[PDB]
Amino acid sequence: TTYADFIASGRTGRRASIHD
Amino acid sequence: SVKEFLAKAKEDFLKKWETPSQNTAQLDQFDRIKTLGTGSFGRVMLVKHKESGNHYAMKILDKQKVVKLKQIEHTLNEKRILQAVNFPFLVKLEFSFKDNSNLYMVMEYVAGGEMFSHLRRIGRFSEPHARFYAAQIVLTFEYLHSLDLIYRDLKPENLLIDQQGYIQVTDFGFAKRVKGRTWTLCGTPEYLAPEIILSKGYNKAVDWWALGVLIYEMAAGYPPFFADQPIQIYEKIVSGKVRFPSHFSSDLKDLLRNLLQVDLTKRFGNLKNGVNDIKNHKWFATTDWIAIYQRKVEAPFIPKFKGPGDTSNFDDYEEEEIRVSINEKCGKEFTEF
Ligand SMILES: Nc1ncnc2c1ncn2[C@@H]1O[C@H](COP(=O)(O)OP(=O)(O)NP(=O)(O)O)[C@@H](O)[C@H]1O
Ligand SMILES: [Ca+2]
Ligand SMILES: [Ca+2]
Repeated sequence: TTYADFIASGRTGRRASIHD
Repeated sequence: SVKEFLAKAKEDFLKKWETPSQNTAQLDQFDRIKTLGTGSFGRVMLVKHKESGNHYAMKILDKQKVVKLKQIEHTLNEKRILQAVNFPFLVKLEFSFKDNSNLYMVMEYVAGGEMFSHLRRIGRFSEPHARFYAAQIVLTFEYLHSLDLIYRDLKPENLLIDQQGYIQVTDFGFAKRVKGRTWTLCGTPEYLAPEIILSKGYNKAVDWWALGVLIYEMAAGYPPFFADQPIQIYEKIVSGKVRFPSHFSSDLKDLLRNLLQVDLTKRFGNLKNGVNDIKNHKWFATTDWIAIYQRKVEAPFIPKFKGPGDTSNFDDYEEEEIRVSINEKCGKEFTEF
């Protein structure tokens, strides 16, 4: 499932902002 | 009415924008208790103000690091804007000041923790629950955009839940005052509008895109565009193809197709009716916008609070002692702070 794939992924924790 | 409200709000903002407050407190007025969050230039700590005993969130930034990373403008923007705005769902800056080494921004402590933790904990929010928070963001961007402000970092990690279950928007690090187009590549990969990624130059509409991402994430439990790496994410974003969970209502899907719209002549928030396109959408039909603004609606979730200074709604971070040099650093760069 989409959820299972998200939850197994590397970006489920707090996400950092990015800039230039 | 809203017209009237917005024009007075703009007078109020412009006064403070034109003559920002400076140096209203000093470091030794506060006892530092615990880190609530960190970042590139420093950290955010729970602190207690000695003379009042009130708790605050103190954002601490290393001046030298800010200059090195070329983030002076963004940092000056953050403080200058945060000190001039006033709106029920924006966190309040209570004090600001600087010392030889650091910049300090002291805000009202919002104890409910990040929307992020509650969202991942519960998995996903019901549409009424998601809709209650989304309305807050809609009103907030209507306010901000009317002052020529773009927020540019909408995400659950930057939204705090207060003691009444209402949203407090924090982190004005990429907030900017601008009429027309701007070009900085900034935000959070999952939430970037296609026009940011394609380096076309962009405007306030990117905030409305980000809202669609946020409503999706709240309602689905996962973002509309995800992958293991940023690059992959940008591919899906520019692809623009979105799929919706089976449980999304027809109204929700229709609203999101209008927000997550690659075509700026068609994205909601960006048309002739402006925000009203959003406020009058079917998905928001049960929403009492005034009551929301007034905070008279019962919140779906009320954080547990084990008294003042409680940080159980925050993750733990490793601590480190705050250094202040006996040498002034970067004085000229931060004169206006
Ligand atoms: N007013 C506040 N009340 C309670 N907690 C807060 C407050 N402001 C910030 N925090 C916490 O501190 C974290 C970092 O604050 P933030 O303003 O986002 O700093 P940052 O240096 O820009 N780090 P980053 O997340 O990479 O942008 C937030 O996500 C919250 O968990
Ligand atoms: Ca942040
Ligand atoms: Ca930030």
